[PDB]
Amino acid sequence: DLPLDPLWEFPRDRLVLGKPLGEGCFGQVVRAEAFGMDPARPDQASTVAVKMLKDNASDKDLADLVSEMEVMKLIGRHKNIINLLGVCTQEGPLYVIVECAAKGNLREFLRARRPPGSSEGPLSFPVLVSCAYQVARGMQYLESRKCIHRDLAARNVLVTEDNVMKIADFGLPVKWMAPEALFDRVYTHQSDVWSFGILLWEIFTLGGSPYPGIPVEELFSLLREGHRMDRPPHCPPELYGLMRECWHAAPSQRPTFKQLVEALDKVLLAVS
Ligand SMILES: *CCC(=O)Nc1cc(Cl)cc(Cl)c1Nc1ncc(OCc2c(Cl)c(OC)cc(OC)c2Cl)cn1
Repeated sequence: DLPLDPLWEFPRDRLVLGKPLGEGCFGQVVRAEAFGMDPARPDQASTVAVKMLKDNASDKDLADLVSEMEVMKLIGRHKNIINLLGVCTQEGPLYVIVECAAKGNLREFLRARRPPGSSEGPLSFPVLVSCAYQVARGMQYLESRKCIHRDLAARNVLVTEDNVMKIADFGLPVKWMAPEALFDRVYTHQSDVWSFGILLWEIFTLGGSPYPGIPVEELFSLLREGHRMDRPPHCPPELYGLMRECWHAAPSQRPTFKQLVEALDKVLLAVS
């Protein structure tokens, strides 16, 4: 019983559903071919991802998917987020259609590009910093549209055929959480900044697991006592320094997403 949004409705007969990408409890995501997602060249095919409900699903589940769709509409478009492309709402099940990033999530993209042993891999320093910069730009955008992510991590960043970073799942993990989130259930833009520092560490370990070894119970005590992760091998001091600023206990002493963009920009500018 959903209204027809002229800005977003896409013809159900021009979406060819394909292979499942993932299945939750009461919903799923499938790869699809869409024809005419570019209104200009309307016969062109493109590959998209489609979120939908499973048959085993309640009115609540439907309310949640509608909420995610509407929130994505309101936030609007950016190069560094997974964008809404279209919806199918009429005469059949709810489909929410989004960009499909060819190279999967950033953790897997990094781990698969780990070079053997001590050897050089295809990911240069400037490419790594560029990954971080792009994430920061996406987060600065979401922040300007009043979106707090709450689960920023390399697994929730996707990578396109052209190696563009796109933040996923912004319109719906203790090692990624700020203290105030851990202990006080408080999530702000500044708690997302803490997570971004953890993400930075992931990037510069080529997809390593945070607080390596350290059992998930010693973490809170480590943090309370002023401990943080050590500088990863080959990570320059400047980038470690940024990680450490994001992990200040006091939210107000962490950098803003605007300052992280500017810092990472200075680094990329200095690299010839
Ligand atoms: C694009 C081709 C493809 O198969 N890509 C692929 C393959 C694997 Cl094995 C893993 C991944 Cl992560 C991908 N890429 C991919 N891109 C986009 C996806 O969209 C899911 C999705 C997101 Cl991220 C979203 O965040 C804003 C919202 C919605 O719906 C509202 C969805 Cl469906 C999934 N996988």
